[PDB]
Amino acid sequence: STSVKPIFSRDMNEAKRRVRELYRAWYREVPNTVHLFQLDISVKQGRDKVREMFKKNAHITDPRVVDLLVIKGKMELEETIKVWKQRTHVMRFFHETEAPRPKDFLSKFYVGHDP
Amino acid sequence: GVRTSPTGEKVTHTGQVYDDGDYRKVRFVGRQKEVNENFAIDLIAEQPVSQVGSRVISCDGGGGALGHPRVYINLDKETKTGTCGYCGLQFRQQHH
Amino acid sequence: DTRPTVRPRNDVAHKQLSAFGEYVAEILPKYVQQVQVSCFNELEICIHPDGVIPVLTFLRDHSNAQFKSLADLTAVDIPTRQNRFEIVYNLLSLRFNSRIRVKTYTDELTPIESSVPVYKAANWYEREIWDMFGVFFANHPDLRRILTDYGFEGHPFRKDFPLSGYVELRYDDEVKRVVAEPVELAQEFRKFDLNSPWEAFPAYRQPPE
Amino acid sequence: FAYDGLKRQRLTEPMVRNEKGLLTHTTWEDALSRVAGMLQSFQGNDVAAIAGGLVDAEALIALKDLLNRVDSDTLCTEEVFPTAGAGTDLRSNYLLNTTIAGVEEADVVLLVGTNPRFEAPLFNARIRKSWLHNDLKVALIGSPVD
Amino acid sequence: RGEYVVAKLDDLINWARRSSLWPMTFGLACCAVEMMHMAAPRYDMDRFGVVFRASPRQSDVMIVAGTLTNKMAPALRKVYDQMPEPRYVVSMGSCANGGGYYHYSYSVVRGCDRIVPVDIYVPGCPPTAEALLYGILQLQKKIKREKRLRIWYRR
Amino acid sequence: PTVKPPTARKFIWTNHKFNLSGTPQQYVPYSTTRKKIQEWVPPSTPYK
Amino acid sequence: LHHAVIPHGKGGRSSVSGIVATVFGATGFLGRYVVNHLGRMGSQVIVPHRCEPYDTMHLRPMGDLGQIIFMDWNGRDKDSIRRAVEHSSVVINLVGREWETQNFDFEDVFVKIPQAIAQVSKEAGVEKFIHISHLNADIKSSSKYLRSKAVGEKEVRETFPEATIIKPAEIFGREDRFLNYFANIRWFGGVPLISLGKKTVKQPVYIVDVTKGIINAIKDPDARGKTFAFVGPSRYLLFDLVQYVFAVAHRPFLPYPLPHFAYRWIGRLFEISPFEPWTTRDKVERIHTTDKILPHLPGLEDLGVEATPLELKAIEVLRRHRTYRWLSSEIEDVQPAKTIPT
Amino acid sequence: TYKYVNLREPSMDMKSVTDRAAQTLLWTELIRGLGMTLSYLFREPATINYPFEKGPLSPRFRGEHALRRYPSGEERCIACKLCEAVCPAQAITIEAEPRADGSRRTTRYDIDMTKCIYCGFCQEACPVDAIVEGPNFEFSTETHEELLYNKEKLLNNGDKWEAEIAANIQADYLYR
Ligand SMILES: CCCCCCCCCCCCCCCCCC(=O)OC[C@H](COP(=O)([O-])OCC[N+](C)(C)C)OC(=O)CCCCCCCCCCCCCCCCC
Ligand SMILES: NC(=O)C1=CN([C@@H]2O[C@H](COP(=O)(O)OP(=O)(O)OC[C@H]3O[C@@H](n4cnc5c(N)ncnc54)[C@H](OP(=O)(O)O)[C@@H]3O)[C@@H](O)[C@H]2O)C=CC1
Ligand code: SF4
Ligand code: SF4
Ligand code: SF4
Ligand SMILES: [Zn+2]
Repeated sequence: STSVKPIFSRDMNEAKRRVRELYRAWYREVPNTVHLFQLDISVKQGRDKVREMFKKNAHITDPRVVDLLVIKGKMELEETIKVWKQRTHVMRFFHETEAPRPKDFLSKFYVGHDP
Repeated sequence: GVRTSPTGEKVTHTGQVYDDGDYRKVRFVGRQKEVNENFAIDLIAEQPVSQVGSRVISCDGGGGALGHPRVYINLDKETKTGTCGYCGLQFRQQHH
Repeated sequence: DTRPTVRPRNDVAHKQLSAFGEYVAEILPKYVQQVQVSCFNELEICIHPDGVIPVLTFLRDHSNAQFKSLADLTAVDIPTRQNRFEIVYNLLSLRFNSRIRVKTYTDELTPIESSVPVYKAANWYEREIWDMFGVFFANHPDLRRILTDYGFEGHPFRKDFPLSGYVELRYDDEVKRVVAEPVELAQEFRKFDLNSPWEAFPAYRQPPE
Repeated sequence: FAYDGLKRQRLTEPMVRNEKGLLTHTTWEDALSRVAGMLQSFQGNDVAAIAGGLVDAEALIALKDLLNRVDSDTLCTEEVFPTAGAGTDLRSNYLLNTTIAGVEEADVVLLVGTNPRFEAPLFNARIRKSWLHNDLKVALIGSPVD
Repeated sequence: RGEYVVAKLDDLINWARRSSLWPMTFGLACCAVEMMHMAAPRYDMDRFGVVFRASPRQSDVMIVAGTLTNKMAPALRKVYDQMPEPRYVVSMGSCANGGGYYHYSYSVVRGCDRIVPVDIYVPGCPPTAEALLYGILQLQKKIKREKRLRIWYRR
Repeated sequence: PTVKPPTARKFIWTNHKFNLSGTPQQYVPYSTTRKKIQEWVPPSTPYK
Repeated sequence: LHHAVIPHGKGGRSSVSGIVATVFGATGFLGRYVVNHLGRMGSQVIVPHRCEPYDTMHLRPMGDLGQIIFMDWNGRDKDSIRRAVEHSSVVINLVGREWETQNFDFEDVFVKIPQAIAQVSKEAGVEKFIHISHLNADIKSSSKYLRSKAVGEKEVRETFPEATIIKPAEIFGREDRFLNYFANIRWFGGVPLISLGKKTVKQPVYIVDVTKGIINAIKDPDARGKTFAFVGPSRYLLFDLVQYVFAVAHRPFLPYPLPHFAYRWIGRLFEISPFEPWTTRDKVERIHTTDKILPHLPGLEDLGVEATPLELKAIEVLRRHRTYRWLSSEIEDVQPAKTIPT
Repeated sequence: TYKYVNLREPSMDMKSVTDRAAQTLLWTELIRGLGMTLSYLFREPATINYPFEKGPLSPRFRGEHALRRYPSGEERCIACKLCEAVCPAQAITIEAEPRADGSRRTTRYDIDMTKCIYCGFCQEACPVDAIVEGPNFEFSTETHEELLYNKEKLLNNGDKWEAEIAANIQADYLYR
């Protein structure tokens, strides 16, 4: 039952090679993105965001799930490079208008009932 | 009928009226609160009771197919009037 | 056929489609798992997902089949199955004036061979299934979202995706752009419970567990 | 039919006493800082708590821990249960061990000093089902109640 | 007197603007059809002086006529910003007014007034061509009541 | 209506009104239900 | 709290924040940012306006249905003020011109009106009053604008003793009249500076920070009765500031000293304008006025706001003053301005 | 059966070749198109003089919603909520309770007119003809809030438009 059709990678070493390859492409593209879209962020900010998005999935261990995240990552890169996305779509990564939400118990207790 | 609060706001037929301290009455400043003035509870009370000569009478609201579904009202109780559950017309048995 | 209100039954077409169904199952026993015909005469071939290309090519190119047109390609989400997605191909044979349905299955992490080699109509249909159901098609000339907004996260047609989604859009004057915010509704969508507690169709009653 | 009580006489805001000695509305920050001030100053037996009828287990244990951290064991309930003997040490002492479902299997029921009709209406309804269908013999030591 | 003079110039510029409304050739869905029927011979919007021009730079009014999706929202805002001023927006139909019958959809903006300011709301699904024309004539009467120069004189 | 007049009812408006949007007579929406939850009113006596 | 002004929701558009605010002068630079932030969280905003309704349309998409309400008012009519505050729990005053008109002068807009708003706001039982003054307001300033700020600040503090008064430095942002003012001096060739701008130090503050501080001042009980000074993180010489603007805009910077008496005469000349003066004599004084250091007053960090550097938001304001050659230049291209170490 | 939209070949006699050359050289068929547009110039135009002249409508027209009364003046609506269930757009919000006299009546009857698709399913479902889509189609607003109708606005619509509404229901109820 544990035998499952592979998407691309036959193990987690082949999958992590594609993760690094995708990180290089995103790392190289950030300077062009900030230029073409005329973003007010710094190239350092954009690269810190790319790095951050890559740490959210750092706990994964399924080669097939890793491949899908890489497939979705490359799809997002194409929309940015070809400028299918717009400035509003690039700046949605930075959540600039969402007000900070409390993380601790007391601040969360005063506002409402959410856990 | 239409009553008013001490604040001056009209009270609707459902009894709604913003109370003295509610900020939501700011939506009427420079505009008006729309209250229908014909309270159906008042109008249905003005209708005369209909005297019938049978235990059971049927009401369809008037107008035939343009009224409500036809229903039958028992008029055995002589301490009250039979009431249509759809239109509110009242019926009474004529001491037969 | 003389009951004014009851759809008449076409026994001749049922027999022909039943015969052709056995025919496809005899020629391709390696992939065909089930064949059935409905009471309103629609033939279905249920196959293993490995047989998409062999089954679709045979139906397109066999001389007693000739299903040259792909009417539709879509997906159905059934969460209760381990293979939650049901991939459905609807094919039209202009030569014989027949339609056939081929169905297969997959899950979130399993690719399905892209059928662009058989029908060039499938290219956009598979992009749509990828976008709305998140089913990956291996060896697609270009697989990318087709219907959802750029950067949209999730696959809206999955039964476990919320109707109003997770994000809404507005124009924020501070940043002089359209921003995305978490979704709030001034009036929540009202869920109605409509199912009647009394059985309606005895012929479909399932056996007791 | 008592659920309509949930829409009347409801406490909806924290309240503290003002200078005139009247309850007045306030915020969570203020009220819980007044309670913490008095809680911290006092200690040991000077702190006590009484739990009411409709209090759930989570609120009970949370208050026991809080009072235990000032070193108070005075966690009391409005409902009295005799403490002499085993008391609450053994569960069997204060439980309906037979269970509601067991009433249907009993032969003789002795009710001591209780009107189960109004104290436990569905438990009483279970006695009558066993009375009816099993020929249960029921006896009562207490005031004669229908 | 100044108050007399500015009042009459305000009527002049008000008269010119309402008498020459040039909507953008902009339409999104079903309601674009009824908007076409308002330009058709029976109603002939052109006889009122209302002329469609494709360029946003040469347009006075945006008739938002159809469902606005999340994918389409930035484009709608963009062509609105590129309109010189004064510019007016007419919301046409339930989808544009409040999301209508896709109000609970994940991909729909619940009303174009989240994206752009709206001057007139035309109800219906679709509004009839005569209803949209009524909404246009209401925009004109709204423009007729502007007091730009009267407010400037007392500023 | 001069030849086939409309039916008369008491409640029917005797004076037609045109579109009042944009004026002080416009319609402002509001909830027509009354308050659901009644709040306890603390006693007004000085206790203790 | 009445049952209607109790917060509900998650602080979004359709939530209820519990704030009911009357915002005077909501149609200007600072007002639009204030109303945007109030509407984001679900507040009820009353926007009294003197102007044409067409000029308020940018405010309409700032709040959910019903939440933004508009009223007509006249700064000399107390009854119009009362209609607009009687239902509010906080009243914010952002009324002001940088120039004088035939009808309204600096005495009227910075003293007469704010005090009439303060008097009516207290009689109507408004809990919180927020007044915007100026960092450099002084009874002995050579800018009639700033002397009127000082006189009004005292009247407001006497009419509404619990008023929160906020004294901001000069505010920069996409509609500021501060960095846009300097970038528009290119239209006259060189940049006339008094003493070459070497004797003037400024501490500009970002608009969003001023807005964030105002919003917190409403929701913070401690802010009541206090005066705040909203200033930017860094202090710059006027020369270094104006040089930085021209570098971000990629414009040729040709500063030349101009004596105070002369540059006054230039101000008098532009005042003849019957519309909005490009510059006035008063604007000359304010720009060439060293921004005060008020250590005794609390600042943004007290209200919880982190001041935004001018070097992170200048391109945002000044990219539209570039030419096509330089539009795409990036935020890191230009040299940061030299900051006075304070 | 089928026909060929374009499967005819030209004749090659000298006269026909000359005729096509005169068509090519003298633009005959282009002149013919000018005659067609010229004929329209002298036709009466189809424009109507709106708002003085209106478009033709029928009794079934689905316009603005209204709440109706019985001839006595009592409300027809009985708070059955079938209009609310059938509504495809969930535009209707209803709350009900007993009235002082015990009648089953609504306390809330809201139609969100920017959700509504003007489909008329609600008037089909109503068993007492209480909710109708009226004949009015000219109720544009200058604000979104003016289109969220509550029970008072809807009762006023029925009172305003009852005279016409009843006449139209009289013309169509035998088809329903
Ligand atoms: C051949 C081609 C066609 C040519 C067409 C020629 C134009 C014909 C129409 C000219 C009419 C005037 C057009 C005004 C357009 C100005 C722009 C505009 O309207 O914006 C509103 C603005 C109002 O701006 P504002 O100051 O109120 O507000 C600006 C700030 N915001 C943007 C936030 C609103 O108008 C003006 O600012 C100036 C208008 C001046 C009008 C002309 C001067 C007044 C002359 C009469 C009164 C003078 C005193 C009394 C004299 C009595 C004795 C003589
Ligand atoms: N750099 C800055 O911008 C700084 C500003 N401030 C203060 O902040 C507050 C806001 O300034 P800002 O909003 O930027 O200036 P704006 O001119 O941008 O807006 C000022 C508001 O004042 C209103 N106003 C002016 N005169 C009158 C009047 N006579 N009657 C009624 N309304 C009037 C205007 O309304 P209309 O549009 O209808 O004329 C406008 O909405 C002002 O008090 C200003 O002094 C303090 C320090 C720095
Ligand atoms: S409002 Fe009605 S007609 Fe217009 S696009 Fe939406 S559904 Fe179609
Ligand atoms: S017309 Fe249709 S969409 Fe509108 S309220 Fe009636 S049922 Fe709902
Ligand atoms: S309008 Fe008609 S369908 Fe709707 S609740 Fe009233 S009686 Fe029922
Ligand atoms: Zn009846």
